[PDB]
Amino acid sequence: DNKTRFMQLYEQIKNPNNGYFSPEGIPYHSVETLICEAPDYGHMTTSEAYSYWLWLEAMYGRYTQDWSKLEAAWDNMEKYIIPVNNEEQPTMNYYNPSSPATYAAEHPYPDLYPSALTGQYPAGNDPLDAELKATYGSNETYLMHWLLDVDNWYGFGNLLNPSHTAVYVNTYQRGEQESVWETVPHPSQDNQTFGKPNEGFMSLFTKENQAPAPQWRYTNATDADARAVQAMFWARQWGYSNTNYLEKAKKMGDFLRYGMYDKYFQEIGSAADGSPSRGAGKNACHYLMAWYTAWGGGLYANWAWRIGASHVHQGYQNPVASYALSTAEGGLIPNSSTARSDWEKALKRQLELYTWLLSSEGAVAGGATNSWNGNYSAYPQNVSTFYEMAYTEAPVYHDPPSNNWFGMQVWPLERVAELYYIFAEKGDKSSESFHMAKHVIEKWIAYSLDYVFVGERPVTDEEGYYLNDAGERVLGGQNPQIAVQSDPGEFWIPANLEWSGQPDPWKGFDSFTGNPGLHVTTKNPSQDVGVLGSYIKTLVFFAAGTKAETGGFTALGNKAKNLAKELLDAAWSKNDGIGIAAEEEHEDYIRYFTKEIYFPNGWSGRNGQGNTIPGPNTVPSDPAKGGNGVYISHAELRPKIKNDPMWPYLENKYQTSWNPNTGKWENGLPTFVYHRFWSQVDMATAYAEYDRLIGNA
Ligand SMILES: OC[C@H]1O[C@@H](O[C@H]2[C@H](O)[C@@H](O)[C@H](O[C@H]3[C@H](O)[C@@H](O)[C@H](O[C@H]4[C@H](O)[C@@H](O)[C@H](O)O[C@@H]4CO)O[C@@H]3CO)O[C@@H]2CO)[C@H](O)[C@@H](O)[C@@H]1O
Ligand SMILES: OC[C@H]1O[C@@H](O[C@H]2[C@H](O)[C@@H](O)[C@H](O)O[C@@H]2CO)[C@H](O)[C@@H](O)[C@@H]1O
Ligand SMILES: [Ca+2]
Repeated sequence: DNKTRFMQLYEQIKNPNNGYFSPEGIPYHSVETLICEAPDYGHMTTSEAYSYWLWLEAMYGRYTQDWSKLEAAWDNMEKYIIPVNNEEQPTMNYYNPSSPATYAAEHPYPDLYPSALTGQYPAGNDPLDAELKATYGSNETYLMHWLLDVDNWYGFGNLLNPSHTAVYVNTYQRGEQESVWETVPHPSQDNQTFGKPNEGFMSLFTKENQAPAPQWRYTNATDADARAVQAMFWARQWGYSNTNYLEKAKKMGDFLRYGMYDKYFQEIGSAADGSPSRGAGKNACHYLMAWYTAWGGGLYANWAWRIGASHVHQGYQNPVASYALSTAEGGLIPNSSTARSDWEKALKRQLELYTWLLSSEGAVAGGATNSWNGNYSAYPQNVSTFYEMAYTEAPVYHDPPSNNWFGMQVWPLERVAELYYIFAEKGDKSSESFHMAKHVIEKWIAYSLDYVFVGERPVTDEEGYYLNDAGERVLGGQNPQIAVQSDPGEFWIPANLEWSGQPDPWKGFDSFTGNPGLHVTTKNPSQDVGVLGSYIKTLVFFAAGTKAETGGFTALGNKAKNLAKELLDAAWSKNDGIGIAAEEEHEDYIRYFTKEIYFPNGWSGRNGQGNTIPGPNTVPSDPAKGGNGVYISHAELRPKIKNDPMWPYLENKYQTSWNPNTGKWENGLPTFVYHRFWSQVDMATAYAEYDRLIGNA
């Protein structure tokens, strides 16, 4: 019974004995501590985790009409991860929207940081600051910072909220090649008690004529605040009506418009020729969710700044949130003058983006940028464009390429499927937006069905390629034949994509005739339960949408709902009492041992435990990467990780299995079972939404 399964999994997630939450009531990234993949420690947490917590409590409210849990989750989010009687953005009022920030270039290796604050390109004007002040009386940013150190494992302490154990921390600072393995974690509120004397951590990342001042700064993740809005959209659809909290979700959707702006508010398209123009009015708005917005200031401090982001990843867009923020049906139109219009344009533009990126096979390709190379380089000749933004197959990050993970298929396509259903349910079956959502989800669903297996396991070679009955690699194509073997009670879902080509230039939906030069190979079957739970919701919302549109399930809708039912049954067999549990192998945990964390020469500082970094065990940086410094490895930067209960296993596996000459694990791979918060919520909400939308059909 899928309602009972939802409630059982809910109970497991909320059970204090299972370890998903800290003593402060904050959800961790994962129950387990030794994990490194986006946060670099399992008891960090993310705005992502909070947004999933809201989604979980909204579904609990639907069944029980007990909305006190959703409100407690919102309160806890606001207390610990939205930095709004403690002033956590203490100089935001000094922000100058006519000069929002000082330009610095991004660089292709972390080696090349700190980046000079040259001001080479004057920032354009910020058209939101005045409206937001008019609406709220303050420009204090109501968005989640993306990263907390929940247990104060890094030891920085919480500068601006003394009673909290959880600390605002950040990591990524140094461009497209700085993987999770390559950062230097640092406090968001840096008064220079840690880092380099009289400088803090700032001088790893930016250079000025003079030592940096103490400063605070935050960065959101736009997909997380949008998911929070998506959860509140659903809560209201399911009966929630407390205006005190709905107004907070509106305010978050209002400030989330900062993720619609070019990084330095340069006019969209203006640097196609390598020479940007400072934006004016709303002409630096691209009406998409770019990777972040960030804001910061001094800690006699009298200055503050904001940046949008120029790089857009399709997997961050949330059309349900955009619908929620632009329509009376959605109920969360923000109070600022132009917020409704902005989100209305954004919803349409997001659907155009997905159509533009729809590959020949059916997966959606990466995204687009207004700042080629992160320094407003001229666009390569013949690069495909979308509203004068240049196609990028790997938005923002190249290590690993950010659209190679299949999780960035199910996460956005789940929302496109939701919107398809939402449009059809109210009787919109003919708008251009409906037609784009419908086309994208139909094609994607049909794509995905070739690569997801239940009760059987696909045949693959050692590099992860699916094989056909002749033992040939399945390299995309429309009608792949994949050899299978029996695997009762198991499921297999891709983890990886390999891209080639580009979409045709976008000239509007009326001109769209496919992307026959854009191809993808799907590979690396996995048992990722989080990707699975997102996929099952995608199947269920798509199926429900075909019924709301046509009056019954289509042939493809039937396939989708039937596969969802079987996947939910197979996954339930893997519940271990803490969560849906599957082994996973980690090739990449060799990077717990690699000397690849860059520090500039001459830079020495104090970490949060008082330990000197980088310390003595350095090697020089790669000259080919243009730096002038050194590398250390993970546990040299983070010596506490050697005390983890799983560290001996991992270290012994490295010393007995890793072959440096071949670059391969030859006596077993590092193998883990993780209970990630977001993954367990994706699963739980899949049981619930199958119950709601398919029921006994
Ligand atoms: O020049 C003005 C101003 O710049 C400040 O430096 C900025 C950088 O310009 C900016 O690129 C950098 O952005 C980081 C961000 O801080 C990280 O939080 C973010 O991490 C992402 C992560 O990549 C995702 O995997 C995860 O999902 O979400 C987080 C949140 O989005 O990565 C981006 C880069 O990709 O942030 C700096 C601010 O901290 C200077 O510090 C300042 O002095 C200048 O005045
Ligand atoms: O950065 C995207 C997303 O990654 C999640 O970790 C993924 C990882 O990127 C993928 O390589 C591995 O195979 O699967 C894990 C678990 O799904 C991470 O948990 C998210 O926080 C993060 O947003
Ligand atoms: Ca790298």
